[PDB]
Amino acid sequence: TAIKTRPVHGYSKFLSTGSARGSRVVTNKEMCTLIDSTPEWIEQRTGITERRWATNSETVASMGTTAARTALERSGLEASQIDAIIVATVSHHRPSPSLAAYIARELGLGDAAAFDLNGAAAGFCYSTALADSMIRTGSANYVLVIGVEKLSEMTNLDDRSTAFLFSDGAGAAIIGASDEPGIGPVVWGSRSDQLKTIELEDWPTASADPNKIHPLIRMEGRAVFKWAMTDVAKRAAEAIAEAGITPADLDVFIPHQANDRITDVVSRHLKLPESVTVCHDIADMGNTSAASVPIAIDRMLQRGQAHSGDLALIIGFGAGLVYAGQVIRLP
Amino acid sequence: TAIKTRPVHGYSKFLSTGSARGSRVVTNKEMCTLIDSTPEWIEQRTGITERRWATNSETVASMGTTAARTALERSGLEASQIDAIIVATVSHHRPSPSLAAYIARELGLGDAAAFDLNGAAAGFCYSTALADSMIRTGSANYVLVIGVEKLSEMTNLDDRSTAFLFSDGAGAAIIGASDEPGIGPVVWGSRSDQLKTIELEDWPTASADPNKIHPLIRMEGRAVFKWAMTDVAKRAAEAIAEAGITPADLDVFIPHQANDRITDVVSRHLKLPESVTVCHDIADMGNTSAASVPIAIDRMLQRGQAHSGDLALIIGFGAGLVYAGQVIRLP
Ligand SMILES: [K+]
Ligand SMILES: [K+]
Ligand SMILES: [K+]
Ligand SMILES: [K+]
Ligand SMILES: [K+]
Ligand SMILES: [K+]
Repeated sequence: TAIKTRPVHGYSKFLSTGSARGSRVVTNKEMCTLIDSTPEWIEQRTGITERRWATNSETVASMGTTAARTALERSGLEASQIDAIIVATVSHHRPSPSLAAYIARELGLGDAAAFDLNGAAAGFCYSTALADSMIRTGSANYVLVIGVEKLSEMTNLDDRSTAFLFSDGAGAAIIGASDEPGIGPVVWGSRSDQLKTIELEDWPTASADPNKIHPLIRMEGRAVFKWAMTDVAKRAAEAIAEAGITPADLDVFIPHQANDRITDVVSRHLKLPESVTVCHDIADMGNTSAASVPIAIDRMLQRGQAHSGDLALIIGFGAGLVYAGQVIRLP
Repeated sequence: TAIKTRPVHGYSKFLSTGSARGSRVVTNKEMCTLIDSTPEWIEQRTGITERRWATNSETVASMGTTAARTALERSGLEASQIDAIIVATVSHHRPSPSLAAYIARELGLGDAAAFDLNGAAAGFCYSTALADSMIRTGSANYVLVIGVEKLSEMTNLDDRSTAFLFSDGAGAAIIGASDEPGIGPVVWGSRSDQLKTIELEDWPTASADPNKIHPLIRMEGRAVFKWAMTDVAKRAAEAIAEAGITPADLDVFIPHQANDRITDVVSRHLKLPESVTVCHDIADMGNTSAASVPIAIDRMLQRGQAHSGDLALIIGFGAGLVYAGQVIRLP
């Protein structure tokens, strides 16, 4: 007895974006009263001058819902037409149900496939690749993809090497079917023999500690930069090639905003010409993990650094170690 | 300027399975020293006579790895050929890196795409559909899918309406490219307006509580039953239809093992003939959430209740509410 399948038919494309950063502006000046560091060391080492933190009223569910509502309104779709929602996060601290289910309820989605994905800072790029595959194999038609984090809660203010890095926010995109390729092939993988490079504390350990609520982020920044400069840069070049273009065909490069030095060294490895606009939004954003790429897409489009129809290389890389990147056409 | 996508070819199929449950046998007799119930009542309500809990040395990482090692050995692949690992769980209580990354490191995987998926008890069927889509669109070739849970840590022994339900274990499967379809179209979705039916506590709440380590499961079982009988049964019928077969063409029916009465009403709604073997392994399994379906597949194959080449409808359903099911050919 044979099993019938749906065809692989057509492609997919971004239809719209939206973002909702944390509302609290934390300058390096204010940061240096919370940690022992200086504002010009921070800016020198990372390019960060300020970052956004969520207030106590901005949860990953409310930020994710806000970003998604903006994407929905801009897409011209009705909420009833969304039939998949994917949320990339490490900040949904409830085991079950998923943050996708909570956001689906706020939006009043109907019969939508709904799941959370944990791909660390690569999660939005992981989720984009999946959305494209789902649409092309007919298991979804309009996919809401959200990267959302609230890293301030897990930031170690006694760790001067990392306290100044992390920020809070959501970015969202709606992906739909397309006659022409709008999402190029994903180049993704992992380096799990390097797992100890970025590790968060486990919740049972935090829970037993009477002096803390949340687990803390730990990061070996020098190992991270070496990996980003060496191996991630090569995966980015592969993602461009798999899309059937050269670096000079790109209009914009939007890496995960981990460090200005990382962004710069990958740009040079790719030998990007002056015509390629490179995202340096880390300046007022810091590191928002899986929310980094979709926030930056939205904001670059908003300020005219990027335009509809531009080709953008997006790539995320983070704890695991994991990575994922692809070329997309901006909506 | 255009971009391209990877050449599409073929389908996918299960190559092997493996499973590893917790070693601690908790009979209904022992359960009724912990809660105010009787073994007769538990069995009449659910069909459970015993369940497995993990010992303190059995973690989701160690059980997940053991199940995966068994599946890997049975498949005839080298570990180095796995290029995606998907872990479906609500029991990985570390924000980052993912459980997929920890297990990838234990197995010595190389450059494999690696992510955790939260689809509640539907998680294995969600991950199966994604693996199939990934393979068919060329982003992976051999996908390791693991459903693993340690729900005993989140079981409320003061809640006699749920404490007898939950269990611990891992089930694993390796999925690979195929010339003919081994996995039918997914039928999946959610009913997020019913979210309040199953909610686990937030980790920050558990962390703040001086007398608690883990958050606890809360469940409205009778709302779950009404939903499973009336709505999930219809989705099960659709997944059979989508595969181009009738219920009589099935060899096996393997729903998520949540309640024997749920299994039976869905069987009768589908009008399964006598030749269809129905999984009722809840009898000594209990409810192992996303691990339920891959453990049942593996154990049914082991005891000769199911056979290589059988057509099986697998369906998962859980908190969200979410569901996912498909017809597969057993390895
Ligand atoms: K979670
Ligand atoms: K605590
Ligand atoms: K450090
Ligand atoms: K987790
Ligand atoms: K606690
Ligand atoms: K109850």
